[PDB]
Amino acid sequence: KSSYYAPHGGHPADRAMFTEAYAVIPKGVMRDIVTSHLPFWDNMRMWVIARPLSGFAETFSQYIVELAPNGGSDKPEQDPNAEAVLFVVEGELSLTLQGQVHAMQPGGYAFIPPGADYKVRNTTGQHTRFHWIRKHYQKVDGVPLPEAFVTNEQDIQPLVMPDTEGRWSTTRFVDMSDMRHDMHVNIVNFEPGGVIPFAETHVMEHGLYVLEGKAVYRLNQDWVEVEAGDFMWLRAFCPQACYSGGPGRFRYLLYKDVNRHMRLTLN
Amino acid sequence: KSSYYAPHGGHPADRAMFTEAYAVIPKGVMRDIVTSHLPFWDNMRMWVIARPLSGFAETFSQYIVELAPNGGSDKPEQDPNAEAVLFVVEGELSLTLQGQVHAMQPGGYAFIPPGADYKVRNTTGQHTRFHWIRKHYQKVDGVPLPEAFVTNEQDIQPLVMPDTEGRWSTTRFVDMSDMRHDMHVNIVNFEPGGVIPFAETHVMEHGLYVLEGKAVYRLNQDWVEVEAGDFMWLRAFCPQACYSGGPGRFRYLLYKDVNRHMRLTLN
Amino acid sequence: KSSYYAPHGGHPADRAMFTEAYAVIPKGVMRDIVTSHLPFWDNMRMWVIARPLSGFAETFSQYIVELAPNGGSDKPEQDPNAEAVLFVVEGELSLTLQGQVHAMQPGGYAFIPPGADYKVRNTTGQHTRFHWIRKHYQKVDGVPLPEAFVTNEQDIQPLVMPDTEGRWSTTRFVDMSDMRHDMHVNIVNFEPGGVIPFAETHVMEHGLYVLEGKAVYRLNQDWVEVEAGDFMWLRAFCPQACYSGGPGRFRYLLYKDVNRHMRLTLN
Amino acid sequence: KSSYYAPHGGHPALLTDRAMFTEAYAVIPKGVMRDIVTSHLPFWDNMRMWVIARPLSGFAETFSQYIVELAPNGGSDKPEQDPNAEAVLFVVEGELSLTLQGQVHAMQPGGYAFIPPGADYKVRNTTGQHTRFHWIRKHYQKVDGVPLPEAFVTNEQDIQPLVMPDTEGRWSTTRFVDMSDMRHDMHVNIVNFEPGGVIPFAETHVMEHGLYVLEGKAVYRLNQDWVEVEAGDFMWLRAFCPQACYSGGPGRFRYLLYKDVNRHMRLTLN
Amino acid sequence: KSSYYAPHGGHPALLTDRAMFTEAYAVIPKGVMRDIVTSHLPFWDNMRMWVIARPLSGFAETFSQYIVELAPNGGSDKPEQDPNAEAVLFVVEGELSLTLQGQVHAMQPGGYAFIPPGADYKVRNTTGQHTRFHWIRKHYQKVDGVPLPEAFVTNEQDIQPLVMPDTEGRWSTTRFVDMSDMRHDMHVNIVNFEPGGVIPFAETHVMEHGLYVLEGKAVYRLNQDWVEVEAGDFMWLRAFCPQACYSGGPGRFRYLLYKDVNRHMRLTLN
Amino acid sequence: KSSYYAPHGGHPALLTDRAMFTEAYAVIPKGVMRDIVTSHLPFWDNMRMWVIARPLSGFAETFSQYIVELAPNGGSDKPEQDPNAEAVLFVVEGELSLTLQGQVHAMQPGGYAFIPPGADYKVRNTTGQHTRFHWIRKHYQKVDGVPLPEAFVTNEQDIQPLVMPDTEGRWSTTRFVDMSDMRHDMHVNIVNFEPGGVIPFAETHVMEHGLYVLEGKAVYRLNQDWVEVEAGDFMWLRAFCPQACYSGGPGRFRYLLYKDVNRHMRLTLN
Amino acid sequence: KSSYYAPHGGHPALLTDRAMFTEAYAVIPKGVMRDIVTSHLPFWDNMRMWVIARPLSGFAETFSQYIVELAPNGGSDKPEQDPNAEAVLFVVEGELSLTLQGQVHAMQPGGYAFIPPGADYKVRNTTGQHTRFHWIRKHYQKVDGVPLPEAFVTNEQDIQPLVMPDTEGRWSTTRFVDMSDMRHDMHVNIVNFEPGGVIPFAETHVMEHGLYVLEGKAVYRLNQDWVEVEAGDFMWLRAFCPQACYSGGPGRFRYLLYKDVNRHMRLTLN
Repeated sequence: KSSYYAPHGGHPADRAMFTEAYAVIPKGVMRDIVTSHLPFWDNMRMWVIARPLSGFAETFSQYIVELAPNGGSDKPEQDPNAEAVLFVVEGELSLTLQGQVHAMQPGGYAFIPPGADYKVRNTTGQHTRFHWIRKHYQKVDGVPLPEAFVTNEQDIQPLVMPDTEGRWSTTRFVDMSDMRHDMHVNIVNFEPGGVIPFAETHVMEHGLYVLEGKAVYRLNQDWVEVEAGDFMWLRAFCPQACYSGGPGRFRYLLYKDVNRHMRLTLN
Repeated sequence: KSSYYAPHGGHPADRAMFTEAYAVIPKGVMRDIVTSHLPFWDNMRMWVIARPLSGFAETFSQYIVELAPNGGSDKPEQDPNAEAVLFVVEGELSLTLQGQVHAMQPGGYAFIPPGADYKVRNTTGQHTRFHWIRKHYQKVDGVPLPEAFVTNEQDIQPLVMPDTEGRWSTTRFVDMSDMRHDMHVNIVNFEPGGVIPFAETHVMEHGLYVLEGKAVYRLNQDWVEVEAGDFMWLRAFCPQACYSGGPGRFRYLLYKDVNRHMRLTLN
Repeated sequence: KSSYYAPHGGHPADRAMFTEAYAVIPKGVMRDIVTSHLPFWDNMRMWVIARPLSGFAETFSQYIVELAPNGGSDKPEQDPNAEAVLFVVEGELSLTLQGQVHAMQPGGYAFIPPGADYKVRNTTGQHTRFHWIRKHYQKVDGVPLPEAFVTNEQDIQPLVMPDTEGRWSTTRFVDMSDMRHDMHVNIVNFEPGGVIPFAETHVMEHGLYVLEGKAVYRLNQDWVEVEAGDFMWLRAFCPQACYSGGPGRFRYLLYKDVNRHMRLTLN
Repeated sequence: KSSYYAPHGGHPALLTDRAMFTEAYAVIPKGVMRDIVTSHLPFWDNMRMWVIARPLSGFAETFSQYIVELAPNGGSDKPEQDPNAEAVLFVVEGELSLTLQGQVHAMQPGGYAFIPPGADYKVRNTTGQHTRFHWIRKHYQKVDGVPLPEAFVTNEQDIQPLVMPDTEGRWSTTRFVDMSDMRHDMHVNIVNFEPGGVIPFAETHVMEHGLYVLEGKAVYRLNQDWVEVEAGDFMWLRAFCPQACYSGGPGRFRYLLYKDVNRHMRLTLN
Repeated sequence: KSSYYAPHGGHPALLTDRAMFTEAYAVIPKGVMRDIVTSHLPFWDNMRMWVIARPLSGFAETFSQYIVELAPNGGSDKPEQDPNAEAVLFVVEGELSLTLQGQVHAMQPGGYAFIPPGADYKVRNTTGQHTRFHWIRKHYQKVDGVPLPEAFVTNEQDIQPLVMPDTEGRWSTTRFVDMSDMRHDMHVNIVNFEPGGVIPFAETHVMEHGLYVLEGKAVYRLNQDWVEVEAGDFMWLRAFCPQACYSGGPGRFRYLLYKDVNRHMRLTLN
Repeated sequence: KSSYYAPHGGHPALLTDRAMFTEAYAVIPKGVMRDIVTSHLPFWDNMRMWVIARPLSGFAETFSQYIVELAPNGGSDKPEQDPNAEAVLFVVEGELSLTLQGQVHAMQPGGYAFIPPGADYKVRNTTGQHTRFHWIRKHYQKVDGVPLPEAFVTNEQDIQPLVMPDTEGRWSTTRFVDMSDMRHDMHVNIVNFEPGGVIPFAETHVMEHGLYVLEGKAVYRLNQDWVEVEAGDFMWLRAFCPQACYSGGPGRFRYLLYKDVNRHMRLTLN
Repeated sequence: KSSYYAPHGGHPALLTDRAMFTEAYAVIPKGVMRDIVTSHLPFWDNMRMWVIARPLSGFAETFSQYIVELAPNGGSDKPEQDPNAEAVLFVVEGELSLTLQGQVHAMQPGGYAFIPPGADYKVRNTTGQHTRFHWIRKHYQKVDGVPLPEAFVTNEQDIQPLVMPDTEGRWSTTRFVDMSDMRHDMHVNIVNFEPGGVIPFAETHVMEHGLYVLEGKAVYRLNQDWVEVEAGDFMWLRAFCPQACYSGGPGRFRYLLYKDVNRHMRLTLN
């Protein structure tokens, strides 16, 4: 059973980087007095992680939602063109997607298509913490909307990357040829093996959220230590290298937009 | 009775910082030959403080309005979706909000909902100076528009922050659970006590305007001196720390957007 | 009779600066193989000076138009909401504004309101060179559109700035209280006197184009030499200082937006 | 009574470090003083010390500072080998026994001792507890007509600090030698900052000199750069380096300071 | 008559500072000259001085400059202790009494005096008002066949400045020694800039040397960096450091300059 | 058996370079060791060496390191010309024949030899294959009462490394001299890092010292800067420079290290 | 025939400057060589020279280079005053008359002369036209058993350049001394780059050394930094500083280079 880091808050007693090619935001930012709130939610506090760097960072939104016992919402998503992914990192979540109910345990993944009616609720007596990644779905003629689904990463055999003595792999939730999806939320895995000189999986901007382990990542000529809870944002073409030395597995959640044309100025 | 700094101009006889994570604009910028003007205003000169840094800084607008005796306007706001907050820092202001008149003294706060009809006027024989913070209100189904109100900070007991030996507190004007509001204009207070390692109250971009005192603020790995009149703008996740050593109280006006989803590119 | 620098091109045989607060583009950029072209123009080559720095620099457009003898256009402006200013720096220009014809000599200034029908032509046997500054006019209820007019700077007595031993002045073309105008295209003049510690005339972004003389300008903590032909762009709050030491007068064309509210994100 | 920080070593086990090295200054955190980085000297029994010299390249070989830890029965009968070396002993923890000029002194924490060049002396730890002191060295500069400085022992807690004529008496200095005594070519004082306000000009020497925070915390400004410093941290200044202080701590903020004075500036020989 | 800036000390009480330290130069503002940062020398009565040496690390120990303030009756009968030290005295305020080579000179502000190595002399303030002068020191380099330079006293106001062959005569230099006099191994002149225009090449020495602004203000360019400087500021140049000047002030802008010349370059010994 | 990297020269033929020079450290890649950049010494037959001294300006003239390549029959009968020079020979490839103190030693790769100041010795390559060794030099500092260190020869593979009390025994050090032996004023050890985890504090000396990676690869942290290093790379540390290591390689990561110790800090003479 | 650039001075009258000063190198443009920045030496008639020494702080006092301009009848009968100074004369314009070792040589541009330490000689300009040459100085290091180097005169145009074994023979070097001649402790050669292609590794010395472009232009890479250089420009390298060259000019690109070799590395004395 894999373990995932989850923000708790507390009263604890800097590595925040902001460059022209990338940004690094340590977990130490996840404080109580900095949480946000959304309308129509009961017993809920979340941390927002969006617009890490100025510029083209309005494609995705990411929240780390915390639900107190008996918390949740019956009207979670207000935006109709918002597609999303649910990833539980701690506790149990009750998702009612399309009238279908699902008991999500840590490692639970769920893809909610735009417009779909759903609702979440924590019916346990313990706290439940999960990730919420949204994006305005990009429709395209001939390509039908993507279909919802609920699975668990622990049930998906990671696809081993052809290199680095097979120490590096990825866990996907959708077929690479599925043009119905316009975004991928995968988990990149690194064994405590050696050095991966080229760890880039996407050429355009995307975010990386460490879920477990420790490692010295190389963000464009710059080496920086990161651990479970830290977040990274890459502008584009931003070089990527990984030196996993931790005794355990080093993995991070990753989201990016794909299978679509590049946005052009409507001049 | 608390005192607030207010720009006067004069002919006085650099600390302006612009980084990738934050910006600092000293009060020495508030000069006569740099003031602005708005249509339909009588005897009025204001200083604009917006777009401190390039990028995502078009959410808020801030003006420090100066009204000469018998000055003001009967058609102050032209934008119908503009919500605002009025904060008098010197002199007396006569606000006619929703047909209701109010005599605002220094420390006067007022929330004007979008579309509301109001009008300001300085009926005294002295100059009146106040802050004007606007923003396009974000409507949301089921959540009714926020209701206007006029109060005075000196009449609001500051909420003491759970830390730093209770040397740090905040003065709010709206309930934290009030989903009707999409922006908060509060006053962060710092006692001449010790060092506050984590002074961040918002994770996304927001502005800070010092109203009183002096202090060495820590803007992301960078320590910079600030005093009443100086303004600070933080990109996002921009680390925050405060070392109030002044013999008196150190406080700054603060505005940020909240209780809403993060803006997503309409692709 | 005042003289103005004008780009010629030729085959001549670096000081280009780009910072987070300002930009400096030397005249040496005005080369033949880099000129641009607009539809419906006869015998014309122009140099574009826009978007000097990334971000909020799409408010204004500036072209330095060169007309060969018997050149010009009967359909110069295609954009209907584009207001403009014409400033001849060399040669004679024939402007037909609103059916009215004008013979513009060097120093000729002209304000063309949005939608107005006009047309330019060089009816001389010599080359004519002028500046073209455009902007989408911002209409506002109760405030009628601005009225056209043609004058010459050499006929406008500069307004002396209250400071620096009256060594610094400005030449305006519109009344400061004229809410009909949403942009000012003035000429800032500096006598070979002393040092002007505060030379900022606008708080928000604006452009400076040197027309004559030489001087060591201070762009936010940074001193840089500039001369007739050089262009400067300031982000906002960008500190400004001037040390005119040239034996003659140092002056630069200046454009900025004013008398209107600050643009707010339509969220 | 006054407190003084003293290294203990050890090897305690994500964060970077406040260590700095610029062209005007160098900041060295207390976390450097580890066990495996200690040094030793001939003829010393049960002794371990932390060296702090040459903080930055260039003209930084005038002074030498050590933080010596003597275990019970530790010390030496031939402490100094250099006949031109002058010194200042400052105990921060424990009790040191100094035999200087045929006079035995029982030094308690706070104890200050000045040893003139070539002076015979010896140190010993006669207690059952460890002792820790600072040892500042420099080659004494002899000037004709001026006699060598005479030794002496005392405790800073017995010296009334000379209050600076400003900042509402929130800044003072404790000296151990008369500013007019031309026999001394170096001063080792303690700068005291009350939890008061700001100190825009805290520079006390124009040339290079070291600062060792004995107690407290504060936001110090070293040439355009504000840095938090606490007891145990060492700051090295190059020359003309601006110094501003912002001592806001609840208690007193103070540091040991050493500099060379009352002499001509050394000029290259040709 | 000509004016000259002179420190007075004091301790005047938000702004940073123009102090700079780069790899090519160092700028030191007049605001450094405070009271608590003054120095002293043996055998000097009623004297306080501001030291200005080793502006930057490395090869910067050739010269030594002091700004001495003598109170009434102040001075010394054994001013120099170094037999190889040569000097140049330049009074900026008050009247100094110099006894050089069995000749007493009444020096008024502007007074320039050259003291050869090992030369006996003495200085005294016989007036009721304080006096302030600059004292530049250097070890003289003896060369076989060349006799030691002879002393002399004069006033710069009596010396016609040699105008530079350019910039429309808006730049000149006042010298106190014949450029061909190989007996001198150092020059201490005053560079004069008229309120004229620009000076793209203001470098007068290729190797390191100091500049002390005596009067005026200007925008000086030190290696790709423009910096405003005024009377009292000191600039130190490393070597080959580009120098451009932009003196636009209403009055005259000028600075005292010292450099070593007419000798071979010092080579490491092996 | 243990492996050791050894330069071979050559001139192999788009990429920049890992060479660094900061104010706290200097990294020198193995790619510097080219053929046309080799050096020579008098009285040496069939010898070529790569010099590695003065990595950075300032206080960096204490040690000298050479990487000597002797062709068959190469060597010398008058290897050292400096009577005060002490040395340490460390063969990395081939077999060296050392005659030290009237004792001939057949040194195999891994062979360590300490030669005391003024000691007579000679080196020769009696095999048909080339040999390569490191030669570290330093002027020995004599201290009265302490006798000169005695020579000795051995092989590091025969020395059990002293494991650091932490990091689960993933970090150790091999020493060739007793830490208490005050006769030695310098140590040349080998730091060993197991492919284990992180090492937040890898500093073993507080003052300046050199590091030469003999085997392995790792991500080393030199003052706020992480840099990949491999066998053949050399790192020079200034002082107090923070050191963190991240040896994740499949094999062992280790480097030769030399530093000066057990002596007083050198103070300018006046 | 070959051409060589030679300063002429003058004072020609918006652009910055290619002058650089980093922690690894220093670039000095030809535009520095102005008239008012020239130097002088005792016992020299009708002589003016441009000094180029101490380009950067630190270990940069080994060599001294001058560019001497002798007017007709100019020169000296006591040119060198330092008995340990060795030299290399390289005429770039005009004709110089050198009397070395009781042998008069008529040196034409391209003329190379090596003067051993303490050697008597003299230079004179017997023509009606000015003459210009380079004078490189260094204290010679004597080593027991090795005799002093013998003088000699020749012209580089008569020396066949040793082509580097690569880059298709587009890179070569002209030497004036046998690489095995241990009597010389310094080499002054000329590096020749054909208008060919790139040179990823142009470093010819590992330690510090100077480069003076005699002819051509090129884009040289000094430690991660590409800089355009032309005849008259001087580049100073610190050590291990990477060197890459991109000579694309229509003609030949070449520079005079001087470095110290065949000797042990200087170690601090203790």
